Amino acid sequence: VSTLIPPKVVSSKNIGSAPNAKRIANVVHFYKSLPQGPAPAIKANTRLARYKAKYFDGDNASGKPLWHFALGIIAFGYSMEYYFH
Amino acid sequence: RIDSVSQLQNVAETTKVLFDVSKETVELESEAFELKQKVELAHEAKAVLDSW
Repeated sequence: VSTLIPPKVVSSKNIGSAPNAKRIANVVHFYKSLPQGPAPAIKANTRLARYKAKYFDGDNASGKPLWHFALGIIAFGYSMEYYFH
Repeated sequence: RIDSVSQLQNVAETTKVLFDVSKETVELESEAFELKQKVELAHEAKAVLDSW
């Protein structure tokens, strides 16, 4: 008998629907992320950070410092051999 | 979600014309209702004068 009006009721609609939560989630997820690996600070030196940079990053990751640390125990007690026996 | 956004882009601009022109085409025919009164009285007159 009259004009019905659901073309323009998106005003208080855009809270209730389910991907609104994902939309408001990832507009918050996307702003403070650094763009392209920026602010990396790829070099730092504290007399042993170079040891981590050469040995303990994701790139090198080989067991050799263990080997070095193995030799460290080989370096340790054998000298104590020369202190004891 | 970009698609469901983009469907409703120019729609309110068109339904503020839909509304007006549709209700005008609804309610400019009570003219034809008061025309129908003039129709049916003349039809009754034609019926009784045919009986004459």
